[PDB]
Amino acid sequence: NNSGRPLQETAPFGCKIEVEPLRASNCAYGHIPISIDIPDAAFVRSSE
Amino acid sequence: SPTILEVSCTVADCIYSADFGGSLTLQYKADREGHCPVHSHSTTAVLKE
Ligand SMILES: *[C@@H]1O[C@H](CO)[C@@H](O)[C@H](O)[C@H]1NC(C)=O
Repeated sequence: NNSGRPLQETAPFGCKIEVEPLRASNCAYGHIPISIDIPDAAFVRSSE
Repeated sequence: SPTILEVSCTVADCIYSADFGGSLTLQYKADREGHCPVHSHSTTAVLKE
């Protein structure tokens, strides 16, 4: 009777709830610091 | 020897290093096709070619 509405229609930041491992998918809320160790094979010299 | 009527040196992405880290482009409007010696007149920078 009084379940209200599920988190598939209530959860903030516009992300959808699934139940097989119970995960919240595609939540766009914060900022992620990231560090990449690009290999030297990608870099080419300024001459080429 | 061909005569260079005008020449302009523009250099981008210079790196002072043991390797040849700098590259400069000479724009020229000479009068005849031929071979020139290119030289750097400083004791601090040396040309590869
Ligand atoms: C069950 O839930 C609804 C939803 O609010 C409620 O209005 C209703 O009175 C409840 N009972 C029945 C018998 O439907």
